[PDB]
Amino acid sequence: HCEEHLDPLSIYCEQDRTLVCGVCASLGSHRGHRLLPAAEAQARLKTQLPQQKMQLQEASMRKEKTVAVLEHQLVEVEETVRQFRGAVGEQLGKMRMFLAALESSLDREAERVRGDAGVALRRELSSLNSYLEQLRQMEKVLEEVADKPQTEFLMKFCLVTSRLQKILSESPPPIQLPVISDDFKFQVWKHMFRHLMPALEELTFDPSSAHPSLVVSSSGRRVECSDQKAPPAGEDTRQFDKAVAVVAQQLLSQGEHYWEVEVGDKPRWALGVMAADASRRGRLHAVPSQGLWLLGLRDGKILEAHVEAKEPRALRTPERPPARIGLYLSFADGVLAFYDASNPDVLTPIFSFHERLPGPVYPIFDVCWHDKGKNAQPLLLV
Amino acid sequence: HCEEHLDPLSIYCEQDRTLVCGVCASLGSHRGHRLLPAAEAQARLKTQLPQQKMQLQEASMRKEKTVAVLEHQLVEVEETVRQFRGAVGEQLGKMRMFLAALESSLDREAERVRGDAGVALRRELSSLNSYLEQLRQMEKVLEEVADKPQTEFLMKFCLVTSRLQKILSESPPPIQLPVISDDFKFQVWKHMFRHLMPALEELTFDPSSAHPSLVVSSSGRRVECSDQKAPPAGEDTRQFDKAVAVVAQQLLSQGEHYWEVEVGDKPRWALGVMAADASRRGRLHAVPSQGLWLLGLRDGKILEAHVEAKEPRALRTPERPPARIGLYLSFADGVLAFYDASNPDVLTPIFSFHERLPGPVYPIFDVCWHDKGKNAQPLLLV
Ligand SMILES: [Zn+2]
Ligand SMILES: [Zn+2]
Repeated sequence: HCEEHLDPLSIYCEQDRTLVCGVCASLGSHRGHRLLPAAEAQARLKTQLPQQKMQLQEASMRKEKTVAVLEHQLVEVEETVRQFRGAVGEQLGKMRMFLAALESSLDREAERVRGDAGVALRRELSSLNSYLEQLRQMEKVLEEVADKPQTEFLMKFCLVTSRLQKILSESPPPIQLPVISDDFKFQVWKHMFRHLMPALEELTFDPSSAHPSLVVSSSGRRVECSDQKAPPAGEDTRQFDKAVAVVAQQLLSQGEHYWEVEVGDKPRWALGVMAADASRRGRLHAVPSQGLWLLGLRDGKILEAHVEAKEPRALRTPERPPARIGLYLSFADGVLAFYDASNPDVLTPIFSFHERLPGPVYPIFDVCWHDKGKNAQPLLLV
Repeated sequence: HCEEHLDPLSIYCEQDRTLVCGVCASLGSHRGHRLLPAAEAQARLKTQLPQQKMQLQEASMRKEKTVAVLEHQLVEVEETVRQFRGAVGEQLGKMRMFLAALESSLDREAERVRGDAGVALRRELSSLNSYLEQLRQMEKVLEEVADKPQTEFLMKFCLVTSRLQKILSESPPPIQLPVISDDFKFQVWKHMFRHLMPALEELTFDPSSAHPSLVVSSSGRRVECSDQKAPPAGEDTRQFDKAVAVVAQQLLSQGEHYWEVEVGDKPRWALGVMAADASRRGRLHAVPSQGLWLLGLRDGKILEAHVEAKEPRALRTPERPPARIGLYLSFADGVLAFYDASNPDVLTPIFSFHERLPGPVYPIFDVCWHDKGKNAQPLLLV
């Protein structure tokens, strides 16, 4: 084991990790190193077995945990991708099925209209064929009895004249046709925008946080005003004392929601959202610092937005005041957008919000003064 | 034939158009019925046989005309309904296929991102599996060979420790893709609106209708402005001699067309259309009496629409001046609509018209004065 001394190696050296023999351990690479009796070295390196064992166990457990974490990340990426697939598929199939259903319904309606028109015009065709047959019969009777004996002619003259006069009073005078248009692109685009809104969140009013000026009925969907006094309020933060406003029964914190409100003949009103952690009683201002976001319309032509400032902002309204407004709320983007829902098939934008939200929020509605007699117009909520 | 006068009928009675006898017309049923004899009256009132024949022929011809009208109405309504069915179905299947294409493109993008993340995480997983195999091998070798004879045990202890120290050189570092949103549908809607416009009619310019003050080149596809003296013009009705304007070679009168134009750095310019059945030469204004609709930009930030009035309507201008505008022309609805084409994938409406449908129209484009030195800004055309 030595190649130099014609004798093998028999002594190990730990601090140089090298095997040697007596001659090499006498002159050269080793004389007094961490040589071994095997006894001192065995005891000294075996006493520290649990240290290395514990380090190995630490490394093994840590790397197993790392493997599990990475596998969990892989699974979570798979879940995210699959959820993305499903959500995109549903949100595009909504429009796909809407367009397909509309096309199929219109095609079936056109087929039914074609059948009805064919039936009517075939009835008219049968009537006209009968009329032509009667005319030919009368002509042949005339040409056959015009040269009969005098007695038969004098017997039949009046009769034939009366028959002609009677049969000359059964005849239909015949523009009554179905219509088509070229604005299909714009109408389909706008109606698709309309039908892409989420479901109408069925909101009902909440009287526990309302002012006793307005009155609510119709299964919590209708609210109007009266002309009678309300007893005074007490001491409670959740009761509205300054503004004549109300919030809804529902409390939304995640997802997507949308609802249309028809105001009808009421000239002055306002809508918006209010944070649940905000003040309901006491002096209140149109400040989002109090968690209130508002948008109001008065006089039928004066629209105003109360953004966070000491000044409202007006907008142009058409000569005919629209009476139905749709609100869309998204908690993900935190966007509350307004659209003109007075047209049942087309919406026109009005206003929108883009902020961060405390969460959650109540949809708040505020009526203007009762006008003392004439503001009995109802307020609906779909 | 009388039961009272023992005589048959021999006298005609005009007020009753009936043959009677004399006695009843003397003391009875025809006291004053203005009697007639029967032979002369029979022949004289019989003279109108060809009259009845001609009336019967007239009625037959009128009802035959009615039959022809009904048949033509049936066939033409059927053809109109079938053509509308086919056109609407195909032009909505167009949107269906567009939605499918967008969904497939997004699916391919998601698949590519998932594949890249999976490749990275699988490389890391394979590395960690190899590391775990090494750890298990080391642990099992130690716990199985820890009880060998002392010579081999002390020979292998150091080796194993050094192997652990060598393999203790692997520090573990311990993917990014978008998720669904609520404006995802709206963005898809906007891209659908952008890409749903009809095909870009590949129209080229006609140099026979340009003023030689500014320069036109590239086979009638490029036109820009210089600051140079202009040679005098010639004689042509379709060629602008007073104003530095140009029209297109093609002349279209039915259907739907759309095109985007980039204006770049030029601050003042104007575009529009001119009716072909109107006056063509001389200085012309945006008057539908001459079938002219215009739209201009000045000061680089002041956009204006030239509707039919004695004033260029000063539309509201955005904070960012757009440098690419798309124009859509529909002859059916007679609509000239403007859109913001600065976004290469989404267009936003600006204005529209609903007016006279003269037919056909020349697309007219007018550049302002060369300003003699500073109006060297180019004019692009996409
Ligand atoms: Zn030796
Ligand atoms: Zn008689």
